[PDB]
Amino acid sequence: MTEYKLVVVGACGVGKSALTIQLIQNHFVDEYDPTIEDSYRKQVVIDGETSLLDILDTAGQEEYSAMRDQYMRTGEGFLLVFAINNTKSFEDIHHYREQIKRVKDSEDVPMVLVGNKSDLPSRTVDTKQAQDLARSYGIPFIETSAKTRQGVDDAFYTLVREIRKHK
Ligand SMILES: *CCC(=O)N1CCN(c2nc(OC[C@@H]3CCCN3C)nc3c2CCN(c2cccc4ccccc24)C3)CC1
Ligand SMILES: Nc1nc2c(ncn2[C@@H]2O[C@H](COP(=O)(O)OP(=O)(O)O)[C@@H](O)[C@H]2O)c(=O)[nH]1
Ligand SMILES: [Mg+2]
Repeated sequence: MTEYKLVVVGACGVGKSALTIQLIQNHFVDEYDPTIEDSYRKQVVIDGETSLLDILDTAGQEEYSAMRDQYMRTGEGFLLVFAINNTKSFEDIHHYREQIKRVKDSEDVPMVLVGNKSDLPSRTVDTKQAQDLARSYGIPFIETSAKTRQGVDDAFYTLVREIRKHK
């Protein structure tokens, strides 16, 4: 059975853990421990294909040991996550995409831009700002809520479709 190694990246507080746990365990977590970095497995079906998803929810501390490089490099696709009510988190996306390109030593790595917390009023990042960042990377943009499940399957599934295209 085909396995997909997906890595969820982005600033603290954007909902990497809440999206990963909504997908895998179908509930919404308040203030998940930001020190906990885990891998989560899920049998799913995308375009009629029963696949195994191996999903790394990144956490802890920013650090660049060989060992961290090697654990991130196992990633076949990346969710670049920001929160639509957090402009600083959107302005950090470029950093995560640069570190992805470095450890994969490639200008073409399957990625999806995810604008999370779309159930919230008082958005500070507009749809157009995030569609233009994603068009600048040649990658898709999907709007999610870890809380209502809006777009959650579609963000993960769209990343899988990106990895298939790369093959
Ligand atoms: C709140 C806890 C949490 O979820 N995380 C801690 C911060 N983590 C993290 N943060 C950054 O950068 C923070 C900002 C952005 C610009 C400079 N800095 C002030 N960068 C990374 C991480 C996780 C580890 N990262 C990393 C290490 C090695 C290789 C790669 C390759 C590809 C992507 C990331 C890599 C970078 C994580 C979340
Ligand atoms: N309303 C709402 N809150 C969210 C969403 N995603 C995450 N949160 C909350 O935002 C906070 C940070 O999310 P968390 O999953 O810890 O993000 P992480 O640090 O990137 O893993 C927690 O209190 C979450 O419950 C969302 O889509 N909508
Ligand atoms: Mg977390």
